Amino acid sequence: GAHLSSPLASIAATNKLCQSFQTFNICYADTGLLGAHFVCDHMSIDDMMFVLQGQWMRLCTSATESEVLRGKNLLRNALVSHLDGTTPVCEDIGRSLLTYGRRIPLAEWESRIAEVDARVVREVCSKYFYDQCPAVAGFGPIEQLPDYNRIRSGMFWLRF
Amino acid sequence: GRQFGHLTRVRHVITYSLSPFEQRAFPHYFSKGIPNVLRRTRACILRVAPPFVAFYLVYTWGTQEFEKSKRKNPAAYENDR
Repeated sequence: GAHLSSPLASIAATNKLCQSFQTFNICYADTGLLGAHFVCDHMSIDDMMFVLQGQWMRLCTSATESEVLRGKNLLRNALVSHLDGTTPVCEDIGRSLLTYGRRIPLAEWESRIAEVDARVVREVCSKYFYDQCPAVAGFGPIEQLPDYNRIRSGMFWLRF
Repeated sequence: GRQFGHLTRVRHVITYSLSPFEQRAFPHYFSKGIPNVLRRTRACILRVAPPFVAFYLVYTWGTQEFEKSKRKNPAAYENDR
């Protein structure tokens, strides 16, 4: 419903600005991909966006350690969660080997979790978000979707 | 009505563009542009100038026509009588 903690899941259920969306991460060998994928009404497109830039941008500055925790716990859960079952256990190794080698730094991941900090996330996101050049993919009936030049100016806040 | 939403209906068009940073403010603006200036300038100058001629002609035509008509009183009637 509308009482969820995620501002998006709060608004996107509230005014149903989208049908649904989810965010992805894909990190290649040398590369990584951060962004979301959403579906919204042909008249509802803009408003999804002007929201979505809100969240990333506000993180880079005004974020807070409280909400860090609720994020922190989840990822611990999701981490521990996926680890059940023969195949997934089996499956980590292969990529991990091809990725980090043997490393299955299981308990370390936890230690790794303890590393993250408020400044960290801000300082990290400051790099990879604030004033950057985003990529835009689209599939019709797009037309509402604003021109790039908006999105671009829309990446960096003016402080508002 | 709502300006961007409902205007037309269009399908199976595709569009490609880049960040403005990715590219240059003057991709051969001088060299490549100058011909484009020239080629189209004639399509107009065909249909542009011809009247401008006419005035300037008449302008001077009347000017002279005006001058001697006025300028010289003892022109046709000279001052013998």
